[PDB]
Amino acid sequence: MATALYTANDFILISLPQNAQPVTAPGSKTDSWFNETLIGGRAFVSDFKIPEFKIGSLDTLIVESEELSKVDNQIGASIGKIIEILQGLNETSTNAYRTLPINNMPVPEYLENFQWQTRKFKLDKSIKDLITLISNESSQLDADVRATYANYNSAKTNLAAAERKKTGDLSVRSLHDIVKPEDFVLNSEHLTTVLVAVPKSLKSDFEKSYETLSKNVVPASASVIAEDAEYVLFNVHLFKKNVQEFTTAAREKKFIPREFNYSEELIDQLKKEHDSAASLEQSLRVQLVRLAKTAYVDVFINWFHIKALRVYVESVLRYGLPPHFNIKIIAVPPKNLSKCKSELIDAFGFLGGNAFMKDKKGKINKQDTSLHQYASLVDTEYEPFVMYIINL
Amino acid sequence: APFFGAIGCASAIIFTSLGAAYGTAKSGVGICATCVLRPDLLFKNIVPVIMAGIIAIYGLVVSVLVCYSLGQKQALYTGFIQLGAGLSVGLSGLAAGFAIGIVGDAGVRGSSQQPRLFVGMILILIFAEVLGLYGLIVALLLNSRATQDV
Amino acid sequence: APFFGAIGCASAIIFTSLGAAYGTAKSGVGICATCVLRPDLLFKNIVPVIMAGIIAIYGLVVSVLVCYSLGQKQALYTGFIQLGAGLSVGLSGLAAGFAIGIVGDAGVRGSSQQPRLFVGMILILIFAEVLGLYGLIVALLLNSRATQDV
Repeated sequence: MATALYTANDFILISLPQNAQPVTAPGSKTDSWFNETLIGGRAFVSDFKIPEFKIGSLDTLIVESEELSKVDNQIGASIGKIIEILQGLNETSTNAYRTLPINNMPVPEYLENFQWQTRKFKLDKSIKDLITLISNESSQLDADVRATYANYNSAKTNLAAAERKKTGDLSVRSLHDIVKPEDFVLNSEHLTTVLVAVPKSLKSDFEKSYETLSKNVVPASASVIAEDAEYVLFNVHLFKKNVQEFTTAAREKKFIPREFNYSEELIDQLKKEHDSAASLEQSLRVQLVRLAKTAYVDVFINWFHIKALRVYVESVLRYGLPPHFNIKIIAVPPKNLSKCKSELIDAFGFLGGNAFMKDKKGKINKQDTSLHQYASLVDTEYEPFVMYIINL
Repeated sequence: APFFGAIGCASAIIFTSLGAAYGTAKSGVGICATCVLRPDLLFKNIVPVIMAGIIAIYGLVVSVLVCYSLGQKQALYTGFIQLGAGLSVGLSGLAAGFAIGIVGDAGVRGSSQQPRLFVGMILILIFAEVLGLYGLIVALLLNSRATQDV
Repeated sequence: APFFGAIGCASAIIFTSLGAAYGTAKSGVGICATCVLRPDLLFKNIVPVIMAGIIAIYGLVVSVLVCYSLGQKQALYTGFIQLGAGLSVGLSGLAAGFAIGIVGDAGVRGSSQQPRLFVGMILILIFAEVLGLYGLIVALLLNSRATQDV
């Protein structure tokens, strides 16, 4: 099955009034039908009802439902991007950040105690200010972790080129890994330093013919500098005028020349950039991890408050009277969302009407087809009652 | 030549099994290729493979019916009508399965886009068994018109 | 009996082993290719090779049954029904394996993104053994009608 997330705890949010009855088991309440009428009896029911939030007229609820759905989609995309960055950081498993505890409390116990409690929102405040401030704080918290992850990726990309340029293969090598004066020129006015990469077979021929290949060259300068498994890298000291003739004559011998000049500041800056890139990548990784977790917790709390506000807005707009409805969060295990959605849709689908329900069960999340989307925002199908799917 | 009539009994089930296998493979290829685009009509699109695979029962029942009346020795009279009826039933089943494979693949690919073409694909696919039924009836009449067994 | 009496015993196991080898190769190619993208269809891919091995086991049992009834001398009527039943069982097993391998590779390739056609590929693979069962029954009847050689 690949129609939902099976690597985390899934939750189903349903809302109905105090006069509805299920169509799968008559003569039973919705509270006993939620736990007892569930598939297999493993559905955990938690308290999720909330009071009124100073909702105005019916004309403002239709405009507020689109902003609540867009803010819930943006908070759901930001929480999935922060959890995808935290899982992509190689610091947690595939099930972590989606089923683990948040703030020392579990997801079913924390979701059952979710009574519209926040540290920046109240029951007497408007829903538009908390819906805008939650999307703004989630967007800034996601943008900070995205900028920290981009800075850590740039620091790792610079640290890869600095570590590859520090030593290793002779294809891209710079003479900055040796501080001894015997491998370069020190206190010279006309001498320079040039590295020549030769093969293992022609190493003795390059050292024997390197002195007679270019005139006006320093003898005994050819030594063992570095080579991984295929070549030997030697240094050559001579005049700056004969460097082009020695490199052009060395290029005709089937050798690999390396352009370079005598300079200590280039090796000092080349060692300083690789020396600072690892500390910058480590500090950006630690700050990106702490800001990723701290933004992920507030993003999950803002997504839960946005879903709790959208469930009460859709339940208040759909049912009408009475203003107080019984809403709960059902914690379902993985691979059983189709039976809970089909049983809840067949049981509570008759409350909305007789023409709004559909006999299509499940969804399609393939790469070559995006049909059968269970939602009230598409024209392929709609929901027969107040119900939303949450895939963490 | 005694016992020469076994080639007609084996060739009907061989050609019918090969035509039913090629038709089931050709129908299953287009059904499996069309199932990725739209998995709602997979059960409706799976009818051509099962309908194409049932063509081997005519040659198997004809080979079992010809094998039930055969002993250990036979004359040269049965080994001329038997190979003709078995070759006709095998060629009819192989041609019906070969047409049912491309008809099932084209009917599944055409029925995958529009759901109204399933009745036309089932109606055009249902007419492919007339050649195997006519060859099985001609093989049954030619097998029933034989004698001098032993 | 003149000659060519032992060819029907190896003619079934040759085509059955070739068809089962091609179907096992075509199933393992799509299983190994589809196992990289999704690891959920890894255990489901063993049904085509495990179900494909029964067609080779039936041809091996029919080859052992036809081999046990051969000896060192052949009858006058055994060398036609033996080669006919062997060629029919070999062609039925090769057509069943070749028809099963492309459907198993196409189903395993299509079921990688979203497993919806697994019941259809398992339904066609479960019903694809009818040609091997019919060829095994026709080879069992033709082998049973050719005993007592000598």
